[PDB]
Amino acid sequence: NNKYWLVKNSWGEEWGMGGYVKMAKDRRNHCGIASAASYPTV
Amino acid sequence: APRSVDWREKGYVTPVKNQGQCGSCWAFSATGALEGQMFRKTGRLISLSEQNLVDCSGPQGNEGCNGGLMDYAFQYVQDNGGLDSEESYPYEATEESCKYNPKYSVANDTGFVDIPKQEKALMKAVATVGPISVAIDAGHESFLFYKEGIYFEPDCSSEDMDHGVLVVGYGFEST
Amino acid sequence: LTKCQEEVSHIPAVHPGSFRPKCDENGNYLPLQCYGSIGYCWCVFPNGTEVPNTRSRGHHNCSES
Ligand SMILES: *[C@@H]1O[C@H](CO)[C@@H](O)[C@H](O)[C@H]1NC(C)=O
Repeated sequence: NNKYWLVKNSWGEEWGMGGYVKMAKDRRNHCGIASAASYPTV
Repeated sequence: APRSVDWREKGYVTPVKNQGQCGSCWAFSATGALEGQMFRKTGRLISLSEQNLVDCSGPQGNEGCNGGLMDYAFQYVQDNGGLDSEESYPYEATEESCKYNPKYSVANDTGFVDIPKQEKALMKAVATVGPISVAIDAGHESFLFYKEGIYFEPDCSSEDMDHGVLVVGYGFEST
Repeated sequence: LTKCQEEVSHIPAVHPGSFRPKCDENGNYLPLQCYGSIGYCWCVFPNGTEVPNTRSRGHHNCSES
């Protein structure tokens, strides 16, 4: 609902909102968004 | 901390790419996270090679178009000492022989940080680090024909994830 | 373990880019199967084989037996 995560997909700009999707945020880990999150150190 | 974050505004994100019919989303999620960190470090946004990862990261545990993990990809860049740009190593949507050329290496990692499995920790990393690599459950028809609004799928799983993507921010709707 | 169940059991929980089938309570393939990584769903026969001209990003109406 109200809160969302801005997510960049890799299916081209034709899909979703210019290739992006607003995923439900703070809905108790909807679709496992926070289950395997990581970033690299540079 | 802030109520809204969108790294696209700060020049951290490259244009939307297309993986085609190859299960290389793990590679797109990884180059996405590395593009943002390299930009933060040098001030220059340079598109990185997914094909370089698809073809060369088998020893780190990746399986080209049949799957992989963002962390194995980050491990590869560190073990390898570099990653070529998109221009120098185009995406073919198929697994080929490793043609990594150090001469065209424009990125480099030092390792990676695994974020705790809690949305509250994810928000903190997105607000302070930059775009973050994540895996979601995208195996539903609803996700396929998504057009606008906030996507919510009652049958989504928090335990089984089949698609690597990139979190470039968060926010809320008007009032 | 059914054919569908054995296949599921070989793929880990976190599997970006790998197709993992969905089975019902009886161990059968659900008529509609989706490959989340590439963004396509399709219908299958009871033996897991894809139904011709059924792969798409649209709505499906797959049947069972
Ligand atoms: C699956 O079942 C269909 C329907 O009978 C049949 O045409 C097809 O040959 C079968 N495939 C296999 C591998 O058994």
